Amino acid sequence: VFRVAVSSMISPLETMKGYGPVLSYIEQQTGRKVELVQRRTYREVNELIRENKIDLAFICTYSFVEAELFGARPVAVPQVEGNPYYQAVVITRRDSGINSLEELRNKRFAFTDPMSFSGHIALRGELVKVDRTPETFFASTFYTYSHDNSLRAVYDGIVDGATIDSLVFRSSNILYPEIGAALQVVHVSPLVGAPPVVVSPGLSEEDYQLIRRAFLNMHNEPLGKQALDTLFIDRFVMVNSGHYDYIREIAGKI
Repeated sequence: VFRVAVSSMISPLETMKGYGPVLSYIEQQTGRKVELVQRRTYREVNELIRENKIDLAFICTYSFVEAELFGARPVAVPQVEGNPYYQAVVITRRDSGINSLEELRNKRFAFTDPMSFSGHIALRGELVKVDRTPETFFASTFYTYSHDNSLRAVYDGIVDGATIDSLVFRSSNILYPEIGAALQVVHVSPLVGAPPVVVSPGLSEEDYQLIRRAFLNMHNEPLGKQALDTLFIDRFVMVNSGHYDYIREIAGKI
């Protein structure tokens, strides 16, 4: 059995963003039965990787910085419009009268996961530049553990702003026209490498090299093209560890 970990509450069978076809592609290319190992938090997934309880993991960019150091081996990174990179976007309602990050001082703010770059760490990085923390900048903060729920909370006026994954913002806009319609990007982070796919430290070298070829050729296989449409990406390309140097810089400054 081939164990694939995701940090996501999205079902592989979801009508809208179901990634089941990604799992079918991995079955076809590895000739293994795939077992999905789904967890709410990034920390749970990194612990599974650290303990070799899984074979393959879709992890986040901050999680990767930590996971690389305990031997997680990089497979590939998604590419959208020729770009294997993304950024944090700070989102408000167009009708909020909140048109910049400075206008979110003393407002309610949503994070996703404490270990998310686009959902937490990027924004903590921006606030270092004005010598603040989220605790002394915003009126309140919250962890949604969901880029989609952070989006919905800004939409409903539950929070005044949120920081989310630019790729989720893009995909959300394709699936839910209201998002592009009612929400605005008021601030962005620096660019970093997109969220990578890794194997466990323990996975055999033979299996690792098989998976690497499967991901880097996904755009060449009909079931692979189906999988890429469910993930809203063009293809996978090789990981460049240097593309996460900014995340490493933020981490040191806390």
